[PDB]
Amino acid sequence: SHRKYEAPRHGHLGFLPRKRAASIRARVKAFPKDDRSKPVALTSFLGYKAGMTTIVRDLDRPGSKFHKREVVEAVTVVDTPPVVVVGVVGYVETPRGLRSLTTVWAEHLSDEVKRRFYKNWYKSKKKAFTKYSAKYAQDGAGIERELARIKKYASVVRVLVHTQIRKTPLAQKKAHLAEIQLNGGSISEKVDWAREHFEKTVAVDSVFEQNEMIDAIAVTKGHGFEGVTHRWGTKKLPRKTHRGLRKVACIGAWHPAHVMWSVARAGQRGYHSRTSINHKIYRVGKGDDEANGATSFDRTKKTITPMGGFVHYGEIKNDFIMVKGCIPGNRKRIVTLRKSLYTNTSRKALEEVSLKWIDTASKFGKGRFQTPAEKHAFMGTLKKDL
Amino acid sequence: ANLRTQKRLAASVVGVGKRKVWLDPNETSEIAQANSRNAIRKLVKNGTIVKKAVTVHSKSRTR
Amino acid sequence: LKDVVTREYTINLHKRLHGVSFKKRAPRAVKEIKKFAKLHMGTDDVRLAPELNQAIWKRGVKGVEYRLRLRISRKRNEEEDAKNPLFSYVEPVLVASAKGLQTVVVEED
Amino acid sequence: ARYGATSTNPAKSASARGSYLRVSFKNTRETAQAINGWELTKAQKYLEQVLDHQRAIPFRRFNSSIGRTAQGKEFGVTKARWPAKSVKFVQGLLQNAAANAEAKGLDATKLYVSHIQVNQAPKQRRRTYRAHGRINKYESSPSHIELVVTEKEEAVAKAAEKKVVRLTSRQRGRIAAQKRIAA
RNA sequence: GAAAUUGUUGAAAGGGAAGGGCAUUUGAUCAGACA
RNA sequence: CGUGGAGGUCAGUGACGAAGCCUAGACCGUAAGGUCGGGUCGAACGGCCUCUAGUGCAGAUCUUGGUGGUAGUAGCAAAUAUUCAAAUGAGAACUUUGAAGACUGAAGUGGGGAAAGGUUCCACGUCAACAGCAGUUGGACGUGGGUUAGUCGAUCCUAAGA
RNA sequence: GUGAACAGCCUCUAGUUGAUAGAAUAAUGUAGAUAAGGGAAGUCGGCAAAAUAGAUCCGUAACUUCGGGAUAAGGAUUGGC
Ligand SMILES: [Mg+2]
Ligand SMILES: [Mg+2]
Ligand SMILES: [Mg+2]
Ligand SMILES: [Mg+2]
Ligand SMILES: [Mg+2]
Ligand SMILES: [Mg+2]
Ligand SMILES: [Mg+2]
Ligand SMILES: [Mg+2]
Ligand SMILES: [Mg+2]
Ligand SMILES: [Mg+2]
Ligand SMILES: [Mg+2]
Ligand SMILES: [Mg+2]
Ligand SMILES: [Mg+2]
Ligand SMILES: [Mg+2]
Ligand SMILES: [Mg+2]
Ligand SMILES: [Mg+2]
Ligand SMILES: [Mg+2]
Ligand SMILES: [Mg+2]
Ligand SMILES: [Mg+2]
Ligand SMILES: [Mg+2]
Ligand SMILES: [Mg+2]
Ligand SMILES: [Mg+2]
Ligand SMILES: [Mg+2]
Ligand SMILES: [Mg+2]
Ligand SMILES: [Mg+2]
Ligand SMILES: [Mg+2]
Ligand SMILES: [Mg+2]
Ligand SMILES: [Mg+2]
Ligand SMILES: [Mg+2]
Ligand SMILES: [Mg+2]
Ligand SMILES: [Mg+2]
Ligand SMILES: [Mg+2]
Ligand SMILES: [Mg+2]
Ligand SMILES: [Mg+2]
Ligand SMILES: [Mg+2]
Ligand SMILES: [Mg+2]
Ligand SMILES: [Mg+2]
Ligand SMILES: [Mg+2]
Ligand SMILES: [Mg+2]
Ligand SMILES: [Mg+2]
Ligand SMILES: [Mg+2]
Ligand SMILES: [Mg+2]
Ligand SMILES: [Mg+2]
Ligand SMILES: [Mg+2]
Ligand SMILES: [Mg+2]
Ligand SMILES: [Mg+2]
Ligand SMILES: [Mg+2]
Ligand SMILES: [Mg+2]
Ligand SMILES: [Mg+2]
Ligand SMILES: [Mg+2]
Ligand SMILES: [Mg+2]
Ligand SMILES: [Mg+2]
Ligand SMILES: [Mg+2]
Ligand SMILES: [Mg+2]
Ligand SMILES: [Mg+2]
Ligand SMILES: [Mg+2]
Ligand SMILES: [Mg+2]
Ligand SMILES: [Mg+2]
Ligand SMILES: [Mg+2]
Ligand SMILES: [Mg+2]
Ligand SMILES: [Mg+2]
Ligand SMILES: [Mg+2]
Ligand SMILES: [Mg+2]
Ligand SMILES: [Mg+2]
Ligand SMILES: [Mg+2]
Ligand SMILES: [Mg+2]
Ligand SMILES: [Mg+2]
Ligand SMILES: [Mg+2]
Ligand SMILES: [Mg+2]
Ligand SMILES: [Mg+2]
Ligand SMILES: [Mg+2]
Ligand SMILES: [Mg+2]
Repeated sequence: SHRKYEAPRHGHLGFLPRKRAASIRARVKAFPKDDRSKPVALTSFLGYKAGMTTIVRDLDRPGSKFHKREVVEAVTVVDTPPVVVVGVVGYVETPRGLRSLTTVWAEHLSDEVKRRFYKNWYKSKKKAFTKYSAKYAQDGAGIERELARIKKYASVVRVLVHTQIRKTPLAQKKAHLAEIQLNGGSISEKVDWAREHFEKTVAVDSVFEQNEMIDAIAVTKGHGFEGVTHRWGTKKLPRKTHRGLRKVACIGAWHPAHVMWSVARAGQRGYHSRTSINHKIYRVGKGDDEANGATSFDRTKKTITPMGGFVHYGEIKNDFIMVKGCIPGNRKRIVTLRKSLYTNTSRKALEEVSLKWIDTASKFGKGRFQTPAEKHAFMGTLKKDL
Repeated sequence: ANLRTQKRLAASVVGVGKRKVWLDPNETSEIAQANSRNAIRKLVKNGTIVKKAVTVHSKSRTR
Repeated sequence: LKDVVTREYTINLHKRLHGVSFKKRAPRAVKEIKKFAKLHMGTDDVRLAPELNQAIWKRGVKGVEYRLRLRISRKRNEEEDAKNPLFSYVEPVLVASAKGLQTVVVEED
Repeated sequence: ARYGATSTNPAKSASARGSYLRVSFKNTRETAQAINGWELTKAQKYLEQVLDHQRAIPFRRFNSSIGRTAQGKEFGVTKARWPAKSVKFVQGLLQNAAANAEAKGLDATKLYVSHIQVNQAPKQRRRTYRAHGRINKYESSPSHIELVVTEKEEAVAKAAEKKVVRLTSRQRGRIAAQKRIAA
């Protein structure tokens, strides 16, 4: 008859269907535009999300009432050991869109990837790639011509890398394998890069740097079957209502005589693909560096790992990426950090941060202490100890 | 094997509630033959069936 | 094959009973233990000593101790031949405190 | 006797029945079908595993609003169940068929279940009381069960017709020519 | 010892009903008539 | 055209198989229907002229009986609560005994009665049905046993009333 | 026993431990609870809920049929030894 009062609908029709994703590893739907004048480099990177903590830094933002004043900011830490290059895949343009014509693979593959190619490793004969590997024997003949073929054709080149999940506190042995588009040089320079890097290893610093705006592609946490109130942000029906009240009262007018695609309904919540953008890098840490979590201004030798270690994760003994604020996905989940699709000129983006302090107290309770040393200093000797 | 009867019989004979007649599980074959109050009386007299003590309700905290 | 062993374990009933409804806590503990026996001795046949029952229920349904010290004995079976030749008998061990002990073999004689 | 349609050497078969059994007709129908044509020895081990919840019985007709289980994958099915009482009656008749086979002197190694059919015994009536003073029927659906075990026999040889060939004047002349021409 | 309704066996069809009309292909099946 | 009975007739059919029933086999009729074969079956039945009527079903929220899809679905969620082991038994979550954990909490889930029921009491046997799982258990099933008065009641008396 | 108490709660004697069971703990429920800051803005309407409460002492208004209104209102106190 006409609402009565006007109000915005609940939730965003451009994130439908609200189904579980087809995979834990969210897909990269787009890579940065290519500029073949720059050197060849990855355009993204895998890691695992470790946890969060707090930061302190002076703000640089003329005209803001917090110009030149400290702010405290939340940040996430994603564990980021070097990635290892094991293949190259060459795509070609067609009136039906991008098609892959060949994949060339490294000759040796770590059991870490090989494991990915299996559903029952322990029982299996692990024959994966054992004939492929033999292709190298014959001087190189058939590998060169696939390489040759990628060069002759190919509108784009992506490289095949995987994670070193064993350098990670996780229990799940089976590594993550993925295509990252290469963006420097000529197509031919790209595959040269690719061949050169087989079995060899690549580091975040070769792909990201401080103060850069990056995006994160990941599968959202899971919540299983959710009713309408919390899944769509629908208003609780009144207390008096029969037949329950976390619902939608009217599921549609009489005509169309069909429930419509655009009304809220109970069903799965979370475990969605998301592509979240513009997360500034606050730290590019290095695994082989005590004072990881130390600062120009702090100075105390200590790493990012909180007392007792990241809750529900472990320790971080690898390079990491420290990103302002929060990111889709949970602790332990694979996560693609991606290069921005545009040069952002925001001033907010552009600002060059310098951490003055990284929180490092336990997250398993009300952390009172940054280090075991500080905690000894304050408590003195206890009944154990010396 | 079904000592229900002999237990009721036991309660009545001793003067106590069934909640307190003990029918000894290693003399079940002998107990089962005790159809009569005379045979339960003998079964009580020699310890095949015992009275089982009251549950104390001490008054010591009252006192 | 067979094997016939006795060892003494301490089972963490606390993390196994975490969350369980108050009127299932001592009942869960019976099942939980049984399950704990099979996992170690590989045996589907687990009998609990009546004393172990008492130990378990010593404080009523919802008051199970956080840690029991158990003795588990893999024994061979006799009579009307069962599905499996082996079975475990679980017993309480009179220890002052079930806190701080590690799993231990008991020499057979 | 007088079982359903069978197509089988009775000299090489044995058989068994239970009439009026108080098992669910629908559940034991699905479990009979789960066994139909099985090597006798394979089938027996199979029912044993059903009872152990290690494999399931696929429910293919009497199955709407049944649950789902990974144990239906091997049968290409998502709904499958574990009908204890059904399984035990069937293996009862099954074990009987075995005995009868031993009696006849049939090789127990070749036995497959070649016929297995359940259908509906007369229902048995009980009643339940419903709101507002009403009565409803509360009924059993018993089953008749019958099966036949047969010694499996290989081969079959050939032999049949010869197809009498009939062709016109113009048709046998071309033929006469095909030879007169070539080979 | 019918029908509704059911099990098994055999044969066939089945991209949001089924069933029906006129016509023919294909399969299966069968009467007659030749002398 | 078809049905139940009746008069006549065909010296009609039939235990060497009447009637009936089944049958994407045959044939006659525009059709109502009629005829055959085969299977099943078991004691009676049909053609023609004619007589007669309780004489033809898809319906009537028709009558009585039977049967489906619904569906192995709704459900079997009030009354705090169950556990270990032995014994018995083809079979034990559910029977018996032991142990333990609890409950009712003397305004009782204790110990008796009035009305009502009528054998349910008790013993031995025992599970086809019944006790909306089970069952070796039962207020079930089978077979037996059992209710003792000068003093307890009735009986006597009178009440409203009959 | 507590206590004003034949209340509630715990217990002795007696009697039960009967009420299909197993596994998980999605939505939505039924029944039981809690919520920062605000405080009826919700709603036909404070519906529901929350607040109050025992006892000892202090102290209690309009009005009145002089009996009341009145536990008016409003306060303090309360264990153990
Ligand atoms: Mg408008
Ligand atoms: Mg899928
Ligand atoms: Mg190719
Ligand atoms: Mg919720
Ligand atoms: Mg909202
Ligand atoms: Mg939200
Ligand atoms: Mg209402
Ligand atoms: Mg709503
Ligand atoms: Mg914390
Ligand atoms: Mg919980
Ligand atoms: Mg029959
Ligand atoms: Mg059906
Ligand atoms: Mg169905
Ligand atoms: Mg279902
Ligand atoms: Mg459905
Ligand atoms: Mg299916
Ligand atoms: Mg009812
Ligand atoms: Mg009624
Ligand atoms: Mg011819
Ligand atoms: Mg020619
Ligand atoms: Mg008959
Ligand atoms: Mg047609
Ligand atoms: Mg046609
Ligand atoms: Mg006529
Ligand atoms: Mg007539
Ligand atoms: Mg008549
Ligand atoms: Mg005939
Ligand atoms: Mg027909
Ligand atoms: Mg003819
Ligand atoms: Mg005939
Ligand atoms: Mg006769
Ligand atoms: Mg006439
Ligand atoms: Mg009439
Ligand atoms: Mg009509
Ligand atoms: Mg009709
Ligand atoms: Mg009709
Ligand atoms: Mg009509
Ligand atoms: Mg009708
Ligand atoms: Mg009816
Ligand atoms: Mg059923
Ligand atoms: Mg159900
Ligand atoms: Mg209900
Ligand atoms: Mg029970
Ligand atoms: Mg109590
Ligand atoms: Mg009381
Ligand atoms: Mg009772
Ligand atoms: Mg009495
Ligand atoms: Mg009575
Ligand atoms: Mg009795
Ligand atoms: Mg029975
Ligand atoms: Mg009854
Ligand atoms: Mg029953
Ligand atoms: Mg029964
Ligand atoms: Mg009797
Ligand atoms: Mg009698
Ligand atoms: Mg007198
Ligand atoms: Mg007298
Ligand atoms: Mg009683
Ligand atoms: Mg009930
Ligand atoms: Mg209850
Ligand atoms: Mg349940
Ligand atoms: Mg509040
Ligand atoms: Mg206020
Ligand atoms: Mg208002
Ligand atoms: Mg106000
Ligand atoms: Mg309003
Ligand atoms: Mg009003
Ligand atoms: Mg108003
Ligand atoms: Mg109210
Ligand atoms: Mg409050
Ligand atoms: Mg007043
Ligand atoms: Mg004081």
